[PDB]
Parts: sequence; structure tokens; C-alpha cells
Amino acid sequence: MIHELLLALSGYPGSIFTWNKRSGLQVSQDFPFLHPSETSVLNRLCRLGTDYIRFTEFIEQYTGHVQQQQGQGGLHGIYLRAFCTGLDSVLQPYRQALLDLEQEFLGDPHLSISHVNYFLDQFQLLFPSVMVVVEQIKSQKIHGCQILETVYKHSCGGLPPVRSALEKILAVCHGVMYKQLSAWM
Amino acid sequence: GHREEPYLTEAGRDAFDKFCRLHQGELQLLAGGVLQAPQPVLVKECELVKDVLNVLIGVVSATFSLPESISSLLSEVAEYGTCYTRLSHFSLQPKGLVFQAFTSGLRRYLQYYRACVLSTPPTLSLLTIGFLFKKLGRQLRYLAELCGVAFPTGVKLLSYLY
Amino acid sequence: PDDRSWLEHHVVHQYWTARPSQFPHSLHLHSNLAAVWDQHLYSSDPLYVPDDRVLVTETQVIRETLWLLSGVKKLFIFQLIDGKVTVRNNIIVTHLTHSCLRSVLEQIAAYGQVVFRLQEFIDEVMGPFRTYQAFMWALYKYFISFKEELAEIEKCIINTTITLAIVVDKLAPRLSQLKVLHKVFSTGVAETRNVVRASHLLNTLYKAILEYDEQTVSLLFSLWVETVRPYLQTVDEWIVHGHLWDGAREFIIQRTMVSFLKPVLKQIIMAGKSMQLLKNLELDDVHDPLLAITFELTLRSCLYPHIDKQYLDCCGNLMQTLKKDYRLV
Repeated sequence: MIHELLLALSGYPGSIFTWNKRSGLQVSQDFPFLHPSETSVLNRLCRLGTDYIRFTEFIEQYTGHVQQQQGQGGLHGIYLRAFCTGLDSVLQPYRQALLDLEQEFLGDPHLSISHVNYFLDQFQLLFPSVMVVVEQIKSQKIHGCQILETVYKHSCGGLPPVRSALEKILAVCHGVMYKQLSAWM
Repeated sequence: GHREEPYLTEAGRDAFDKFCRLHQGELQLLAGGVLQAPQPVLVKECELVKDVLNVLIGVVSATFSLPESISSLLSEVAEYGTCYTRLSHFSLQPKGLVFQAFTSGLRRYLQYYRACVLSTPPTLSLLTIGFLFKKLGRQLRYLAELCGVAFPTGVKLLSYLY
Repeated sequence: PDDRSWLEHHVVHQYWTARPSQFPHSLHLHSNLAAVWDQHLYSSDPLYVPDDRVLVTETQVIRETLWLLSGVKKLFIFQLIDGKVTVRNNIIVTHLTHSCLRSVLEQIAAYGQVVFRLQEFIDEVMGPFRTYQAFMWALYKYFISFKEELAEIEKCIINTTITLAIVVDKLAPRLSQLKVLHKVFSTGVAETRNVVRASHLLNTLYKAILEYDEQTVSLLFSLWVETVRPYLQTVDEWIVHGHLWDGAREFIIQRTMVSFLKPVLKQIIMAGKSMQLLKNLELDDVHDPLLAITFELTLRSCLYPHIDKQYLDCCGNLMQTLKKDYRLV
């Protein structure tokens, strides 16, 4: 369960975390030695790995897969590509936290699961925020510069990690707009 | 004292392979023995570290051919090497003169890739190697879509890359 | 054998499953108390009443109590029937006669309901109001450090002598603190439009700090800052950018009354309306150093110069550019 949790959270589904698209990651939870206590902390942990899979799949799916083969600005185009480029760098402390957990496990493997949940609880509010940000762009066919407002009106929240996380991606999407302005004027 | 006898959820890498064996035993009972997977234990972490260190060279330990869940981890770092070799075979040829200059530029990028390995890791962990070569690996696989592995040569290349 | 032995020995598992538990002990009443009490009851001719309390050992009770006081759900001990967590009366240890146990687990279940209702409130925002959001964020910020304290105590069980009565006095400077938030939010849900439901909320903390103005006041004040965070952002935006913007009534001003900014509210409105008439021809970053250097009364009379001198500059500049170029005089 210790190395397997890291294997699942890295974005490679294990033999206990049954991969589905209607339940995401989910434990079997039918072992003849199951404890009632472990259930809730596992149900809390599965969601972040489920979100991480879709994020990495989105970024791979829509950035760096074409050589200029009508086109859409909420599936292709440079503003969505800038969104994905900012997106992957925002998920870097999630990776670095996963790298920090394994050193603690190598120091001693008898560590509490609530400690791991306590570590992941700061990403726990940020990830459901950015899911609706990608979902609105995908549903409403939001084209080009209208992406720039969409994150910007969603950065009027009051959670500090949401604001600080969105601002970098907004800076990249601003950078391409500055790049075209440097030529056109 | 008689030793409180801890939980199994706070134990793993010895309890993990045991519990995986139990899961496979329950599954092989529920199927009837028509599943039959080899090597339920092995490969470790550091041996796979040395193996993937050899994979980025362009050679294998004959694991591929043209715990056991780590293969689900391995494939995505495996499929990088399978395209990387497929560029060096596309540079095995010594053609147009602009095409020769193009292919020498591709070999000058392959030299960078060969230099990054054996110079950055003093045997780091597996997931660090995978994470560092995630943002770089898709960029290398992008160049396989760029290159041929007909493919244009001459003017039909010189306007295509332009 | 091979795998079932590694389970059977080293994993606890007997009592949270349907299985008779076997447990050796040192008999002779002082901790054999439950069996001696049952022997006396059967010797006094009950008649039968075949009580079935399966068994548990003592330390496992300690760790399940800590996981309940954390705020996570789904444990074997502590059944609940309507949303209020209560004792499971199916258990005996080797002592505690099933009546001392039924009382002490009831006392900690009373705090379990306190933490369970507030984590339910915290879950109902995690799956758009922008002051409730700041309030639940304040409670979340308290809760994460609280769960760190109990989680580090739980690691010291794997390694001193611990019982139930030790950990309740150990959590005393926090379980006293938890009872207050059960009272501040219950009046914040007891009470249509978002703005009256925000104003009666924000006035509650502002009143409740002055009520106790030792250590409880610092707790309430640390929640107060993280609840007043949106309002300061909006008053700064109304000052520097010269227009008020609401998410369909985000302020009591339309471009009943809160007592937090009332003694300078007049100085704020003449600040807004003067600046837009100036546009036709920062303050967070001075409030936050003020927290570095009677409490929430005269200290709030130190906030008011920051907006008052800024206002005098704005309205004086409007006056200066009206006495020349459309010169009234």
C-alpha cells in the first residue's frame, strides 16, 4: 500500500486501483482483512491522481502533436497551447511533493497514512478549481483571446493558492499576445 | 510488553509483494488458472535504474523485443527509447546536400541527448528520472513526427521546413 | 500458513470483523474487572440475559478515538444514527464494566459531533459567495494544524505510557478551542440575499472579539482576519480605481449597516463618488504593516488615518481642478 500509493499517484494505475472513467481511481475494498479506517483516507487520496491523469493527458493531447496539417481556438491554436505550457509548470510542486514522500518512506516505512493525506491537503483545494477552468473552455468552444478573460475572472477568488497558481499560466498566455503585438505594430 | 502488532496499511515493499501475491491467488482461483503471469517479484528499483540508464544509450538488456505493476510505469519511459533508436537508424546513412546538412543537425541534437545521460544522474531514483524526462521526452518524440521515421529532400524540403 | 500467517500474526484483525477474539491477560480483578463483574451478576441469578460483547483491547480504542477527533469518518467503533456520532454498545475491553466505557466514549463523541458538522460544512463548499468562502477557509486553516497535532501524537503510539485520560488532558488546550467554533457558526447558519447573510455574519466576529477583550481572543482574531480579507480588497478597489464593483450585491453600499466600518463609512462613500467625477477630467499594503506594529477599537482607529489622508488628497485634487478650467469662483 506504501509504494503502491506512489505508483498510483504518479499517473500509472496499480493492480489495486482499478482504473475507470466513471469512478476514476478506486480501491477494490473487498479484501478479507479490510479495515474500516483505511477506506475514507483512500477515498480522499484517489481524486488527486485522477485529476493529474486528465491534466497530463490534456497537455500531451493538445501540445506538440501537429506540424500544421477549420481550426478551433478551444481545441487548438496558440492560446490553448500557452495554457498547457503554463499548466505543466504549475503541476511541478505536486511532482516535487511526490519526490519528497519517498525519502521519508526510505528513512522508515512505518509512517501514518494521515501524514500523507496531510501533505496532499494543500493541492486538494487547487485541483477542483482548475478542473472547471479546463471544462468551461472545452464545453463553450472558447476561441482565442476569450481564454484570457476566462481564467482572469476566475482569479477573482479568495483562495491564495488558486490566485498564485493561475497567474503564471495567465502570464504565458499574455506573453504570446505581446509576441504578436511586437510584430504587428 | 507484548508488541501492539501494527496495521498493514503502514507497511509495504515486503507486505506489498505479499499482498499482491494474495490478490493474484484470489484472482487465479476466481478464473481457474488461465492467467499465468511471470516474475511477480523483480524487477527492483535500482536494477531498473541501471537498465533505463542503459536504455537511453540505445541498447537493451533484451527485456523488450521489437513487483509487476511497474511495467505500467515502464512502458511510457520504454516508448521513448523505441522512437529514439528509430532516429539514429534514420541517421545511419552518410542524398541532397541540404538534406545532408539537415541530417548532420539531427545528429548534433542526438549528441546532446547522449550527453545528458551519464552526466546528470549519480544514480537518482526512478520517478525522478521519469519526471525529468517527461517534459524532454515528448519533445524528442515530436521530432519523430517531424522526421520521416517518402520524406522531402531538396526544394520540397527547403520550403517545407521553412 | 504462508500469507495467512503473516496476516494472522502481525495484523491486528479480529475485532472489526465477525470473529470471537482471544486475548491473554494477567487475571485477578484489578484489570480482569469485566469478567469478575459478569461472574457476580450471574452468581446473583440474572436469569440468563446472554450478553454478547465481542471484545477489544484498549490501545485500539485510543487510535480510533484520535481518528474520530481528527474529522475523518467510517470507523468501526462509534455508530451514528441520524448524523450525530454516538457510542457503539457492542464492545468490552477487559474492564470498564461497559458503563464507564459507555460514558467516556459518549463524552468524546460529543466533540466528534462538533468536528463532524464543521467538516460537513467544509465539504459543502469543496463539492461563489466570497465571504462565506473566506469564513470556511479560516476554519480550514485552523483545522489543518489541529490535525497535525493529533497526527504527530499518533506516531508516538507506534513507539511512554498512554491511556484515554492522558490524551484528553493532552488535547485540552485545543478541545476548549474547538467548542467556540461550534457556537460562532451555529449562529452563522441560524440567521435570502447574499448581502444580509454576509453582513450579519461579519458583525458576529467583530462583536465576539470585543466580548472577551488570554488565549481564546487570539484564536477569534486569527479567524477574524481571514474573514475580513474580501471587504478590505473591495474598499481598496473602490478607493484607487474609483468605481465600486459587486458580484450582484457584494457590499452593503448600492452605488442594513455594519459596525466594523461605520465610524468612517461616510468618509468612504464621499471617496468613491469623488473619484469617478475625477476620472472624467496600496491600502492593503498599509493595513498589513499595521498588524505588525481597546484591541480592535483603538487599533482600528489607527487604520482610519490611512483612508482619511488618501481621501483628503483625492477630494482636494477634485476641488483644485474644479476651481480652474470650469472655474466656479
